[PDB]
Amino acid sequence: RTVMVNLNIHNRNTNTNPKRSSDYYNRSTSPWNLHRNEDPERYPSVIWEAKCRHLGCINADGNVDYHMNSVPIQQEILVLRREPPRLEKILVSVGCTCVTPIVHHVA
Ligand SMILES: CN1C(=O)[C@@H](NC(=O)[C@@H](NC(=O)c2cc(Cl)c(Cl)[nH]2)C2CCCCC2)COc2ccccc21
Ligand SMILES: [Cl-]
Repeated sequence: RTVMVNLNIHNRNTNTNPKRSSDYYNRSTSPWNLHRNEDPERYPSVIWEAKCRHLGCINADGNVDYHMNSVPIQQEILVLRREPPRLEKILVSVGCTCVTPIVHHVA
């Protein structure tokens, strides 16, 4: 039911320095690696998702504390998918945080 938009530089990645962000977040007690989620039937075709590096959280000494748990923060965002092969909502991991597990550790 919706119409026209211009796909250009104002709606695609122009960040050429991802290491600036990763070096900064690598100082987190719950740091993360990145999954390159590519789907050619989707706009952005590439979505970078956080994958927690550790099961526990990194302490002041540089060691892992297994009393805590590094966990993916989830968010729901909109993506365009090709119609015919349309606006779709998807759940994505946006980063990691350090939590005190109430029941189990998310692995
Ligand atoms: C690591 N990384 C990113 O995250 C990039 N972001 C995106 O390409 C796209 N957003 C994500 O993927 C994203 C959003 C959420 Cl919410 C999660 Cl989760 N993921 C973004 C591009 C611009 C249009 C809208 C989508 C930007 O910097 C980079 C540069 C080079 C290589 C990797 C990265
Ligand atoms: Cl890429």
